Amino acid sequence: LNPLSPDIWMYVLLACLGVSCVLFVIARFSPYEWYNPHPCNPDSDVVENNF
Amino acid sequence: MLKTGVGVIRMWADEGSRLSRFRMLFTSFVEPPCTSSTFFCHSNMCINNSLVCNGVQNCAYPWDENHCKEKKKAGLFEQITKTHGTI
Ligand SMILES: *[C@@H]1O[C@H](CO)[C@@H](O)[C@H](O)[C@H]1NC(C)=O
Repeated sequence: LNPLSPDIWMYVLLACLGVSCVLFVIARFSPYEWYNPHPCNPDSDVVENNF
Repeated sequence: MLKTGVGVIRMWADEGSRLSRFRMLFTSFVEPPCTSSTFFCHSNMCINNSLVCNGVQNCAYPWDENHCKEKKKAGLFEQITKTHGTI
C-alpha cells in the first residue's frame, strides 16, 4: 500500500462508491436503458432495466 | 571540569567594554559507580535523574536529552482537520 498515499486510497474507495451510486441513478433517469430482455418473441410490456 | 564541590566564576569587564556577556551552566556530578538516582552520561559522570529530559542539555553530548518526547505514531486520522478533513 506504500506507492499511493493514504489520502489516495480513501479517495479511490470514496469515488468507487460515488460513481457506483451516480451510474445507478443516471441509468434509471435515462430512457434508453429501458428495453426488453426477451428479443425472441415480440413485446408484451416486458420493458426491463438491468442496473 | 572542576574537582571540588565549590566553584567560583568572576567577570572583570572595565569601563570601555561593558557589553560582554556569557551564560554558563553548572551541573553536579559524582564519579561513577552509578546507582539509583543516577543516569550515567558515559563521560565519567553520574547525574541526578531530575536532569533527565530537563529540556536543557546538562552533559557533554545530550545523553540526558535523548529517548524523550516520543509521542504516538499517527497518519491520516489526525489529518482530518480544517484543511484536509473538509475535503
Ligand atoms: C535530585 O535533585 C532534586 C532537586 O531537583 C533533589 O530534591 C533530590 O533530592 C535529588 N535526588 C532524587 C533522588 O530525586
